Amino acid sequence: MKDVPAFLQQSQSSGPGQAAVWHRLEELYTKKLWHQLTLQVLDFVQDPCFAQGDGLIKLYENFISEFEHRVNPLSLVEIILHVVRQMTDPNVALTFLEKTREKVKSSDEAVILCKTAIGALKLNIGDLQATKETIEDVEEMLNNLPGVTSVHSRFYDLSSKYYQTIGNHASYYKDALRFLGCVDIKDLPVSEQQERAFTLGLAGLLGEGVFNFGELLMHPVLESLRNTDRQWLIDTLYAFNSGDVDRFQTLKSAWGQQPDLAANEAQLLRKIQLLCLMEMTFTRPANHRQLTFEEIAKSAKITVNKVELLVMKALSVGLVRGSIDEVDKRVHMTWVQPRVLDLQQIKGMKDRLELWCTDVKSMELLVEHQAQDILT
Amino acid sequence: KDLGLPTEAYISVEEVHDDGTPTSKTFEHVTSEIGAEEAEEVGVEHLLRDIKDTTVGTLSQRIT
Amino acid sequence: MVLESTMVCVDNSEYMRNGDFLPTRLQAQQDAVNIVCHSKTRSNPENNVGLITLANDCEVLTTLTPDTGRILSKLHTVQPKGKITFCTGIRVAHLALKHRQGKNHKMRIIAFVGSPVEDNEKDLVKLAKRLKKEKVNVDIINFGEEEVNTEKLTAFVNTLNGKDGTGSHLVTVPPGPSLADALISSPILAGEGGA
Repeated sequence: MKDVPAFLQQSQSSGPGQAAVWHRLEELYTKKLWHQLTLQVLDFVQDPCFAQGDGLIKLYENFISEFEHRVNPLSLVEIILHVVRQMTDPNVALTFLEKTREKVKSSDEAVILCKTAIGALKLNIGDLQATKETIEDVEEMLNNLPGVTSVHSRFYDLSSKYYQTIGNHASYYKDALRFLGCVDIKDLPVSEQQERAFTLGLAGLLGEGVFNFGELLMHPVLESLRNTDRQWLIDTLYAFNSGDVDRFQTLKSAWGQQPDLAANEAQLLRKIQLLCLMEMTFTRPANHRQLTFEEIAKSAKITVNKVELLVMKALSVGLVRGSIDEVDKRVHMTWVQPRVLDLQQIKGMKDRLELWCTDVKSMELLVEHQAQDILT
Repeated sequence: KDLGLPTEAYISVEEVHDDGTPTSKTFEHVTSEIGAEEAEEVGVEHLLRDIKDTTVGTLSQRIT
Repeated sequence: MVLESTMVCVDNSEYMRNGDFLPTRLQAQQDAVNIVCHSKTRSNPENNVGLITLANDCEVLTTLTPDTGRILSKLHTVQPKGKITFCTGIRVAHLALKHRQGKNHKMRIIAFVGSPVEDNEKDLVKLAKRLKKEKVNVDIINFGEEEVNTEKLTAFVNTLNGKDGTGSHLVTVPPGPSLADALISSPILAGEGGA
């Protein structure tokens, strides 16, 4: 019964402030309101026991053996979790976590909570490969729930830290975007949000197949928060997407801040050019279909042999579909990629479709008069 | 409702969007058709005060 | 007792799993559901019971049958993440009681509350008006609204009796040890009508 009240009893005597916490915890168990202890315990770890007191290790044992039913499983991982964050010894912290893991009764959010904490510890040592696996496991569990909640928010922070440091821009984008997009509020500081938004913007420029530029603008994290460093940042997102070569080059100093962009330049130069072929066709075509070949080279500004590669690279990744005809020196697009979420995207579609609606009704009635006899 | 059957068949599909929560539980329509056993079909005719309006058969149906 | 359709609502919460009522509530209630079910069946056997979870997203485990086995099984497992939501259980009990396997019976709800309610003062007065118009009453064995909460129920129970042709009762089990598996002492053995 009492693993936890046994320790509490020695500890409560001597020490002002801290005595009180132990005294309250002891009384709840004895009257046997186990739930009431669960309300008390959460604060207690942050208050005595290696954050006002000592014997957190003693307490770690006590909680797990008996108290895994008595005290909420979700709360069981959570009390230790806080200590693991402040500590400078990830080697001892990782073992406590391996042990904590709950699965005791029914569904537990408890499993997901270990998966972030364990992952964060590995990144700090520099077990790079080991962090990556822990990201794959936390992701899969979460994704299965159609929702986004506080543990989901955590997943996105770990995935993004690991990815930005090694420099995997492609891998960074997906997590970073999703965090921004669902509008996470947890207990996040301003500074941490400045990091998410900033890095995602560097990451898109390097990317392949990524046309998620428009939605970023809409989202609160980028839009609400600004600074002097961000003034470069905003402008590079446009330059890259539309195809103005000159604007990006000047704003390049920005690359310096976050280490997501230091991995390559190789794809980076190709990408602005790729984006301009998709973007240009999306604006001028929508019932027209041609754009001239000629604009691409004027939004490239690089050697002629390199142009064929860029143009063909764009069809391949999935930014555009179509064919290029160089005996007319024009670009024909069969498909032009839909514009990533905006109020504007919805408006363009509605009018065209209404024009078409009128064509069906008229033509249908017309054909019905004749072959009146055939109908019967 | 509908000129045809007011019946739809739906199979629950999981897709991600980027407007709302990631991974939503939704329905993608999957094709609906009809059957009938041989006696049962003749029975369908018996209740009706017609045979059917369409079957995509000869000259006459095909236009309808 | 005689011609009654009953929905027994088992509370499954983080509150309902304590050592409040020895050995643990989960075992203790299992003894308690057998004594109320059997008690009603013993009086005259023509009553039936159903099983619903009062708490979170409602699930109908069972519709009317005499069977004790189902009540005993649901009770032992409980979600850690669960908590009571009184409004969903009353709503669902009323709706289920209408359709019946054995169909002749009057409508009475028997509910276990081993948790302080998580729903506001507007909610509790709203529910009481619904119960009264349909003339369908809830008998409550209440240790839960004692835990760190006040007894909201107490008021409803008085109002409901007299007018409705079904009875409501407030049964009080002190928080901490008093047992809640030795039900014969405080009657909710059978649901009494009002008419």
